Amino acid sequence: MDPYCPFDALDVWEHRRFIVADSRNFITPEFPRDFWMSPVFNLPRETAAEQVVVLQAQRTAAAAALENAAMQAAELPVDIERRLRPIERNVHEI
Amino acid sequence: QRTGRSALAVLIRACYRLQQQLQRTRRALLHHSDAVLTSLHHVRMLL
Repeated sequence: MDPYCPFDALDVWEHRRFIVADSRNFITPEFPRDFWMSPVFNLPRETAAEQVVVLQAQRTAAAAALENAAMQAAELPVDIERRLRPIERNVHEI
Repeated sequence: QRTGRSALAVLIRACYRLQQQLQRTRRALLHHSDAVLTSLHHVRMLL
């Protein structure tokens, strides 16, 4: 599991002012790796397929309601022509 | 002579023009529900 390395370790005694070829040490945190929990991708409760099914069912319900509105609102011209024509004839009777 | 003859003009002007009042109302109010039907059909398009 350990990444491979030709050099095990050596003894280095750094100074402050004369760090020549200023490197970038790999910093490490101080909290134990036991507190650093492993990652888990929390899967969503629903799937996009179930989303499609539910949204399509809702679209079917909305379309049924819109069709009901259409059949109730398509007769209004029929009401117009059923109500005024007898009255227009009555006015013509004068 | 022109008493009754002109008196009939009042009833003529009232009734014969109330006649086409209903005609213009028919011509105008029928052109309103078509827009409502078009709007609801576009709503059905958007779903």
